[PDB]
Amino acid sequence: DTRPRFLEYSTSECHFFNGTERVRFLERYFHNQEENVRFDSDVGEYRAVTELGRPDAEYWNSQKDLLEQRRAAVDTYCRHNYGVGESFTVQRRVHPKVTVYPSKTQPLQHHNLLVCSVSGFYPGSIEVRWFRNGQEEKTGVVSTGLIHNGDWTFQTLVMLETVPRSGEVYTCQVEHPSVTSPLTVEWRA
Amino acid sequence: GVYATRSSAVRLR
Amino acid sequence: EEHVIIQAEFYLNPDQSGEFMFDFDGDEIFHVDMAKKETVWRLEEFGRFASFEAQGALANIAVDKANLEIMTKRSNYTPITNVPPEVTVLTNSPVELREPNVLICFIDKFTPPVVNVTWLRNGKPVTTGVSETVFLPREDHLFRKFHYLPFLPSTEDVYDCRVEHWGLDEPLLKHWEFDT
Ligand SMILES: *[C@@H]1O[C@H](CO)[C@@H](O[C@@H]2O[C@H](CO)[C@@H](O)[C@H](O)[C@H]2NC(C)=O)[C@H](O)[C@H]1NC(C)=O
Ligand SMILES: *[C@@H]1O[C@H](CO)[C@@H](O)[C@H](O)[C@H]1NC(C)=O
Repeated sequence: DTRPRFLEYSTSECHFFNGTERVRFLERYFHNQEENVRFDSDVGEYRAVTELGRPDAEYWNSQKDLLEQRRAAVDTYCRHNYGVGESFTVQRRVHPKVTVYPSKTQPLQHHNLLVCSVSGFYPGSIEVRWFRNGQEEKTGVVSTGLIHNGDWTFQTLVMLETVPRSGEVYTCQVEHPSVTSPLTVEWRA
Repeated sequence: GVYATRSSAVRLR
Repeated sequence: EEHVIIQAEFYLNPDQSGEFMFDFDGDEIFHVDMAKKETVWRLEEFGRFASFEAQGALANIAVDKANLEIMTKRSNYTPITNVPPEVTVLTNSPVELREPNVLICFIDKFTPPVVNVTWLRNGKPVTTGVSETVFLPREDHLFRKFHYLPFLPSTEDVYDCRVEHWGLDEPLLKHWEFDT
């Protein structure tokens, strides 16, 4: 199917700072990936983003009733919807599951990669640090970065490239909003 | 509670 | 900012496909099944805590459809440029033999929001227990999509997520097999 496609897309964003103390509402209209007109509650009128959107900015700005609908949106829409979903979105907390397993940068050589798997957690913000015998190791650390699983959970792999010596104890340390004390997992050579 | 919809408007014809 | 809630909607011709959804910090709260004209909560429990009038979504889609006709004329029937997706296959958690897990196929950074996705087990299409999301918004106005496949890890089975998109010349396969 090589028929041309034509896509009409619109979003309305509610941005929250300090709970609902400060709120910004942004309505956006797009055609084929080009944003052409928007309403920003900082301004309180529509503005053309491209020339193709100018007729609508002018047209919608001439409708005072529509404008006042949008000017109130931070209250009637943003703050309202925030409250509706607060208990299972804003207040959603799922503890990370932490495991450590050894791996290799090179298959023919010995295990030289300690993987700290941190998974199933919510929200997204996470901090993972590696320690060797109680001393933080900042060198040789590589990660997947934050992985979104698309299902209100996240994960990450944080890997330490190191040559384990007998008797060494490695510790993976995880900080996350669900805990007020770091989670730790030890791995021994 | 009930989620509120932002009602889109028709562009200029 | 602390949080962002996004309502995202589109209508696409000539496919006549439309979607309406709410996003919280990158996750889907719900979308509206256009066929059944019903709210579909991303996690089942959400529906016990909140509700939504799907007719509001249907009304917006009709507006989107009208706005599409207007814009297509204004732009002199300029077609959308295909942007092919990036595809990543991963598991829900570290893999252990004979321990139930889930394969995730993450389809990212593409437009238009139309894709064919097939899970392959040893080269064979599999549909048992599979699930998927609708098209999720991005800050750059391209789209995201997830497909899922529960599975029992083994040494004999290999998997691929096969993705077809008009921006791709051939289907894109991303592989997974047991890490040894
Ligand atoms: C997804 O697969 C469908 C089905 O194979 C594709 O739609 C077909 O396109 C051909 C032309 O290439 C038509 O002759 C068929 O009638 C279509 N099938 C229908 C309408 O059921 C579709 O193009 C694929 N989508 C992508 C993005 O590759
Ligand atoms: C569409 O065509 C008309 C007629 O030439 C032209 O004036 C107008 O600028 C075109 N619009 C775009 C978006 O190219």
